[PDB]
Amino acid sequence: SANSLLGSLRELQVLVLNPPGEVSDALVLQLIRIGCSVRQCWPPPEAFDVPVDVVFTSIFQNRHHDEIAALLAAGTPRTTLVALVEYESPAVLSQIIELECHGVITQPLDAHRVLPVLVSARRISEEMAKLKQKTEQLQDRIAGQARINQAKVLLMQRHGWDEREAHQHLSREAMKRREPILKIAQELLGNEPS
Amino acid sequence: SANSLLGSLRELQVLVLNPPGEVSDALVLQLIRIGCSVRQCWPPPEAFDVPVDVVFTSIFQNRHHDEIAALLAAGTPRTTLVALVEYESPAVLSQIIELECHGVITQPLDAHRVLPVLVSARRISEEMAKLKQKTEQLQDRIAGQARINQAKVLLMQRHGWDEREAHQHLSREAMKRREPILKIAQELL
Amino acid sequence: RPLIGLLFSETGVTADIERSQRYGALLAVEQLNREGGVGGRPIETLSQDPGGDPDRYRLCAEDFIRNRGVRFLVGCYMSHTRKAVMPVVERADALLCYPTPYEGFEYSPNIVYGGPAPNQNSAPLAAYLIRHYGERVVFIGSDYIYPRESNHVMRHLYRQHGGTVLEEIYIPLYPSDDDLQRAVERIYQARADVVFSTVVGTGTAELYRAIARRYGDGRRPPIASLTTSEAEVAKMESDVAEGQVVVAPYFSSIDTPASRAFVQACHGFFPENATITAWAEAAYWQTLLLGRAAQAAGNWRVEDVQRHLYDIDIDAPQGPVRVERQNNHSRLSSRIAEIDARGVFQVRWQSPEPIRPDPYVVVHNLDDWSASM
Amino acid sequence: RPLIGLLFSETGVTADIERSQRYGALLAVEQLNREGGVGGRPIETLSQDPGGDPDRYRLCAEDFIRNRGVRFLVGCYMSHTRKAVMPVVERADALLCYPTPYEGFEYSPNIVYGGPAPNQNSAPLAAYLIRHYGERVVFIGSDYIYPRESNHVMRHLYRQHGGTVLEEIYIPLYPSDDDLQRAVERIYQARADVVFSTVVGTGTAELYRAIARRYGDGRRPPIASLTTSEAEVAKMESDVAEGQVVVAPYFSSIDTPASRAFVQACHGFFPENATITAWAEAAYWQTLLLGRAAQAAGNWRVEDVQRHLYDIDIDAPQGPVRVERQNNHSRLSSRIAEIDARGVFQVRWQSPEPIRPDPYVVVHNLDDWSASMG
Repeated sequence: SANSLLGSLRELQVLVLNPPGEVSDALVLQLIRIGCSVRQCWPPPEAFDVPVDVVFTSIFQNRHHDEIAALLAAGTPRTTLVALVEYESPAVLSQIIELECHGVITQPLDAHRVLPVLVSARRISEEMAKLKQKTEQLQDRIAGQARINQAKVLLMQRHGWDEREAHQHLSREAMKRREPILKIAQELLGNEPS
Repeated sequence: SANSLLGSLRELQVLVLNPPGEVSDALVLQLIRIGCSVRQCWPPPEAFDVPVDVVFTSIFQNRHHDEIAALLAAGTPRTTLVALVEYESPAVLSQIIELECHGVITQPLDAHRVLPVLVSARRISEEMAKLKQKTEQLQDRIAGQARINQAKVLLMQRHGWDEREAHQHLSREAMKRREPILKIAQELL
Repeated sequence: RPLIGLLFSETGVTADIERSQRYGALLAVEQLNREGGVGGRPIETLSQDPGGDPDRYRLCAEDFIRNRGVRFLVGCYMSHTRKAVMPVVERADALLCYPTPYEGFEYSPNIVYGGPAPNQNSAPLAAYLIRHYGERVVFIGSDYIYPRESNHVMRHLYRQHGGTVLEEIYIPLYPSDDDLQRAVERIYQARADVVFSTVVGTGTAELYRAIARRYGDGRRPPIASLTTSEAEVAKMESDVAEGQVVVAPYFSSIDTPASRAFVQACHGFFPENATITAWAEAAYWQTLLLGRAAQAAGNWRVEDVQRHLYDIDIDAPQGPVRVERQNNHSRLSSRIAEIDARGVFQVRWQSPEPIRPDPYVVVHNLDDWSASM
Repeated sequence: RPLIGLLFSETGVTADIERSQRYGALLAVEQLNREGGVGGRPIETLSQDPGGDPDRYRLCAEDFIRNRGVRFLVGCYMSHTRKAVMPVVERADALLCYPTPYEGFEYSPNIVYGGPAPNQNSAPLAAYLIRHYGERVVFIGSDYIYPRESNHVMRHLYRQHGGTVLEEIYIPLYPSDDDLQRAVERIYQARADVVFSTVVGTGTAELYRAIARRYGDGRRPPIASLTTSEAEVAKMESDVAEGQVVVAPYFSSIDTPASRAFVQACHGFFPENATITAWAEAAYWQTLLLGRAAQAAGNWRVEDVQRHLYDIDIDAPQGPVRVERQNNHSRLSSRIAEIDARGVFQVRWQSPEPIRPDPYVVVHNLDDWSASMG
């Protein structure tokens, strides 16, 4: 919701992943005026040790590129990403595309750019993440039905059972073992197969 | 794809849906320097007329908001949306959220802010459209797989055939009647 | 220099409040000169009239900076006029004092906010109205950003505390008699317990008179407003104004030594067409703060003067005020008054201590005010 | 006050080319002052040495604009030094002339771009290289945005036209000895047909000398550069420099009276440690344009001067130039030159006419250059 998105900003945990300096100070102070919980962080760590909702990062061409790209790829699925951009040139815009930013702030930044990009980027990252998840849920379901299907067919052949028997066995085995019916299929299976 | 995205900016058809004036002017001039096909329109129409890939608009507290909203609600979902924003207060921001922009440019606008926002917003809208397309494909696929599997069990059990035999038969009839395996399967069911 | 540019309309829809802001600053400049000017010389002022037009505030702001060497400005009232000037002062590294209430959600390093953000006047007013008045509310505002943003906050507040927002009506700045008549008829058919007004400038007096006459005799719902000042109330007849509720850091009826000094300075300095208001008080204390900060810096450079202004407390006519370096907004008193039968503002509630500004707060917790109300 | 602020390093990694730009600009001022200055008043200049540091450029621009009333500036070389100054000039409504080649993708109402965008130098150079040299290439550039953006385009161009980019190497801006030796060994181990360099400033000469010695003083791959200037080639032994390839709008060897007049003027005015370069040429013509636009306006108001700028096509040493009002970039000649044994720049190809600037073009169509090069 517009009101639930606007009302949740003060609970967001924000990280400013940028070398300490004027850009970083202003950015952190505006986020503190908005009311977000904020922290700056330089050199790029390997992993974040504390939960993070939104990351603000600069775009590097040296060794910090691969560090930032690896760290951010490790993050949680609803991590909002905003890029601090200083160039509109191909190598720089390609990196923003590759990082999958949800919003951009062009430099030099000032206080006025912050909130509109933050809210905006946050509805985008929330929508995208729900869409992605649904895709993943469908993929998972497709693969899982395939595996259960091939374990049933495996049981039919092995035992001379029809489908009902095969299905009955899997369920009974799954039900009384406290393991999903897909677990039994996988434990049964191992055709080194599909 | 970052490369193809950048390489296709000059074929984008961009509409500046905003009142005539300095803001529209400066925005249209920077979209022509970037190289996009750019038109400007005002008052908001009811349907586009010509295909539009990206719309830039402002946030109005009046009837153009609803017009613009309806205009893009009915429009092609791959139309990227960028809002020019001058206030950070809750009713204005709620308007941005309800329009579901793919990117924003806070005012006052200047040329440096345009290209980075147009590209990041375009990636965003295209990635959304792709996930929705994958969702439909996967929904259809799960359903298809089920009927191919229930039809296979049907043949297996009807004829005393193994899975492989049922699969060979489906494929054979399918590819002899120039139709999808799924059609054969649904015919059987 | 020391040359202060005064960017306040003398004409246009908010001329009555901006003329009094302008005189509050002029009065402070007169006082600053009697207290020694800056680095030996007298502080001068240069005034320009934008007529309530945002494009003209912009052009005059540019004229002040490009052609008059001005780097200190005191001005602006409606929020679109502040937005128009902000970029001009930010690019020049100038400083504007904005002695006016607003919607919050802004931070500029170049603007000193002397009037309340919504946590300092709308939130408390909401708490007050929900405690003492009916749950049926109709809203009426001037059609521009501030009334709209104010109403967005107010309607959420009423809906979340058991009330019903029966209608949100918008009339243009400078309404026609037709506009007023249609608005009033809708106010009357809605049958509210309270009228919440965000109507700004010319046409406020007439609106209130037309509400009064539409009901004739018979209980008429009271009008509570975030925007009506003393200048609009002075244009009303006594019985039209009676019972109305207004909010501000300052009212001219305050009976404190600092408030009485201010009233007497205004009565000896203001021309007759300029009524004392909360925004004249705001423009006054801000200009004084600025001149004193300049005397402490020993020069008239923005960086040096601005530094020193975050550290000086001012005993304003309203009470003690200070500007917080973290956000450029001010610690302000907050009062809700009811007009009596003789046009005088009777304070019915005042925040126990100055309210600290929090302009980006989204969720106003009205429970904050339950103990002092 | 007709006062031009000159923001060019005197010290630091690009000190040679920027001293070259400073004297080109000073040469123009002097000529403008012999033509009547600006309405009877002589044109003055103010110089500060930012030493190739982007933060010092910003500070010098800020001093000039804030404390000296400067509204007209000439300066900046490496792109991040331009980025550091840009915002200061835009907030003050000042005008900066940037007489430097760059990566493109920029439009600033307050910047007059006197050096080529990629469609004016890299593209033609790419066509040329793919046409005459083998398609296995090795890249070496200084580690900052311009060489990186320039490599981003060249990498894509070679792969599209059947080439192989074997190694893409970056060295720091003031490269240590080890940096060079490691870089040259990689270049030597790749066995490339061509070396495409984007190395800029101090260390360029040493780089080319180390490539030279490294190879078995034998039919090394030629070095083609987008960055090397006459200032770098003068520090090179004759045999190292020989056969190397370089691109620019201007070369001191141009065979015209206009070019001849510029050489002579530079020889009798520039110090001993300030070589003529294409960027001295650009500082000269831009600074000259400023003066004539001001003379035509009758004043020194940015607005008045600026208006008269797009209308004055000048006769520069390189040939005829103009500034386009649509994008603040210029119509520039483009020459590709091969250095002979006596250190002289032999122009091998020239665009038939000045190339119109298109700073945002993403797909450089190399076929554009087929007719004029083959």
